[PDB]
Amino acid sequence: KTVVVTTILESPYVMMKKNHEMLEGNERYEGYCVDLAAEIAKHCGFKYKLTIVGDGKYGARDADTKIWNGMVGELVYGKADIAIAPLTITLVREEVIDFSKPFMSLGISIMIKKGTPIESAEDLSKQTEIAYGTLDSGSTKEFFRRSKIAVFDKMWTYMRSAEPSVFVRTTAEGVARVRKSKGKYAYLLESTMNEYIEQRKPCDTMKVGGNLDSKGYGIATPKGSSLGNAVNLAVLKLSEQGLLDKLKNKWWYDKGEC
Amino acid sequence: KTVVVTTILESPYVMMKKNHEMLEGNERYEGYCVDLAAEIAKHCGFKYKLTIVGDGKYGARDADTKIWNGMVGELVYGKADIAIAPLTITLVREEVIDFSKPFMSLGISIMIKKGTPIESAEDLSKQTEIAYGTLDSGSTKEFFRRSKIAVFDKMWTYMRSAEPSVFVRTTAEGVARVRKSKGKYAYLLESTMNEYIEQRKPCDTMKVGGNLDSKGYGIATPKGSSLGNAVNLAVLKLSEQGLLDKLKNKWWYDKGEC
Amino acid sequence: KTVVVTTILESPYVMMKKNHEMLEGNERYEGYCVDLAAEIAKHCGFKYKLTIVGDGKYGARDADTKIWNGMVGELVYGKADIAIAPLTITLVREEVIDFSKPFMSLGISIMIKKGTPIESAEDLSKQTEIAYGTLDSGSTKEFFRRSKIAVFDKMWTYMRSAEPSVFVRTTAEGVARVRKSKGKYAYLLESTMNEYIEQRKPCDTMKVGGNLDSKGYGIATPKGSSLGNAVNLAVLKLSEQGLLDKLKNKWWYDKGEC
Ligand SMILES: NS(=O)(=O)c1cc2c(cc1Cl)NCNS2(=O)=O
Ligand SMILES: NS(=O)(=O)c1cc2c(cc1Cl)NCNS2(=O)=O
Ligand SMILES: NS(=O)(=O)c1cc2c(cc1Cl)NCNS2(=O)=O
Ligand SMILES: N[C@@H](CCC(=O)O)C(=O)O
Ligand SMILES: N[C@@H](CCC(=O)O)C(=O)O
Ligand SMILES: N[C@@H](CCC(=O)O)C(=O)O
Ligand SMILES: [Zn+2]
Ligand SMILES: [Zn+2]
Ligand SMILES: [Zn+2]
Repeated sequence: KTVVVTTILESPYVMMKKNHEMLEGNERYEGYCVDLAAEIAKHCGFKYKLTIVGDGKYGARDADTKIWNGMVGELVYGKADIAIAPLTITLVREEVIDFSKPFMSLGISIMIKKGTPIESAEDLSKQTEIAYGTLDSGSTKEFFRRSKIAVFDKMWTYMRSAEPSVFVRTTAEGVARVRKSKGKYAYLLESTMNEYIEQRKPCDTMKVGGNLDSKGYGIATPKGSSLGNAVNLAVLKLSEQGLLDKLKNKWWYDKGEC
Repeated sequence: KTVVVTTILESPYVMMKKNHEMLEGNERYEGYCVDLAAEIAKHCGFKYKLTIVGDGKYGARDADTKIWNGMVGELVYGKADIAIAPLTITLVREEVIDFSKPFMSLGISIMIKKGTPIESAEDLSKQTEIAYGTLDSGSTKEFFRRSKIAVFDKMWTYMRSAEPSVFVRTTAEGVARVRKSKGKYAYLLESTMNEYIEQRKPCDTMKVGGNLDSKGYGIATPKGSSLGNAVNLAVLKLSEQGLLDKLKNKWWYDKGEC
Repeated sequence: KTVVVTTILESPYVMMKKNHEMLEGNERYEGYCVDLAAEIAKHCGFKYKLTIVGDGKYGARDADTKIWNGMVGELVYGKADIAIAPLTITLVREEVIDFSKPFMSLGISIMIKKGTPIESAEDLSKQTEIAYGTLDSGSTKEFFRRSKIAVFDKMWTYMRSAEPSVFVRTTAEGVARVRKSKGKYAYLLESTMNEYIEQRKPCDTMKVGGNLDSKGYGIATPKGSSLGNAVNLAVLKLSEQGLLDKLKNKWWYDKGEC
């Protein structure tokens, strides 16, 4: 049985090859998570098919219908065997799906346009001239919605009722907004994506401050799935052999344009 | 039924209180893991007894007999219900015990006496005047033993054969050897412990270079244990609520002496 | 009865003619082995149908299931009557299928990006900056796995545990890997394929050093198949009539682009 892999188009984890339409199957895609999937499958001894999640979301539970969307939804409702993506390990997700040990570490961070008068979250919360927001339907938004820490609680109170909305549908949208807002918009996003963008032309954004928190991306499988064990062991093995470090360098830094 | 907790005396995770002589049971101890254990037991709803692992080791497998020692052995042979300590999540351990999601990140790092002409692992490998080693029966030693990476491979070849031994029984002994070697001994140990010691009198050691790898500490339980599920969720909860960050600051930086 | 010929897409042995993807039967393909199959069929007096091996592999035996894949498997399990491809004559294969006398000689050799500081296998083995690998599921990989020769043994020890995998799925993937790795990847492959690629645009690769061994390609038929005798006699006749040399010139050197 070919394993169905749900993933998401997010640079540099999964990207369309410049010549996608003249290629087929897995060959259309490239990136950190494409390289990671290849190995995981090799070490676990399975065949797979990469598929981009339909709604383009990571995964959240609708408060009304209680239905899970995104990659999480694909696993919960039996559409996918495994998720290989920058999917954050969280308590609410861990209750409905299984995660491997983290294959990459990260934290919520601040992306600003270079020269923006902001050095930290506390700085953001103490002012109003500079707008700020997060990705919609992600772990970053939930972190702010749920936090009991004063600075973050305050930031959430502003963001949830700010208008027009400070939330974006895609990371790309968030970055575009920072770049076009002449320093009047700051974007809250995971450090890994912040670091990648920082190394790309036009080289006009920058990560400021330390991270607001600390967590990991995990490879996800449906609850109680037989894949979980092998996949978890493969991540540990690839970690120890230095593969993850190698892949980070290849897709983030070896490529640097700034 | 009272949960038997195995742990190890390692600053600032688990330390004897100054007035321990006049205290009983769990009260004799303090530190990050002592606080973590309390919250873990609170959220999982159990009573526990802290016990210091007899052989004072983290845990490795004897190549000849194939018996596990240290905290890993205690779990493997049914002498303990759970290990709450700076126990590194690794592939060989994960094959015999269960680990929670990481409660703390770290990497292998170099500790030197201030002023020592060393800036990196690569440096250490290119010279012979300055001896270097690691802790016996730990994940660090195993990291060098199993490493295919050129610089590390070379470092192991030198360590596994040097006389007198460059290996130490405890972290305290390793640190003491740095402090009294007049810069002729550098110690390879985890960045967490390195960073702690760097902030303590006589303030004569230093962490140099970056981390040689990236991994995590997990709470361990015997394979297939019922405790495992509840404990894992508890770690995720404590991470998200920010308690883990609070504990780190309390035990590492709030205390700073240098 | 129409003889079912199993073969594999490998330049310049068998190739899809430009714009023939939709066309019918044998006309679709061109190459050394297409010309060879024609002569063989003529001299043995049979009709045939060319088919491309389903899994795109040459043939190896799964250590776990003990099942043969690729063209070898097609013959072993009765899916095909004969294999006409750059199939290496080896001991493990000769035990389960029959081979004609060789129609072409070759050896394992090194392909590098022009300017790479490597002259020999020994060179490869004494350094770590430049990675190297081979095709998966082929006789080249098995040569290294089995060798008791010091240099090749040392190469296998590195290759079998390197991450990411140094092994490639197809010859084209290995070559693509050499061309894009800026001299950091050397590909081990059979000299005939290496010499072909050397004369093709972009003309940026090179064969270096001598061959590591010496062997031949044979036409393969199922054990005890009647076709065997006549096919073997046919190969010898083609060889003595100079037709194999003619075909070599036509598909390697008459074509040269560099
Ligand atoms: N920087 S990170 O790998 O170490 C990290 C990841 C997770 C935590 C805590 C930390 Cl410091 N909580 C448990 N789940 S998680 O997102 O993998
Ligand atoms: N720096 S760390 O917490 O994030 C980390 C820990 C582990 C990994 C990968 C990373 Cl980046 N592999 C899975 N097991 S582990 O030792 O907890
Ligand atoms: N270089 S050589 O051994 O491979 C070779 C030997 C014979 C041929 C053709 C070649 Cl290229 N004809 C078939 N019988 S043979 O004399 O062993
Ligand atoms: N990695 C996040 C998405 C990005 C973000 O929330 O900033 C998740 O799994 O939901
Ligand atoms: N944390 C390590 C011990 C310290 C070290 O190896 O440096 C372990 O779990 O084995
Ligand atoms: N000719 C080889 C395939 C190519 C290689 O292994 O290098 C074989 O028959 O297996
Ligand atoms: Zn609590
Ligand atoms: Zn035609
Ligand atoms: Zn691998």
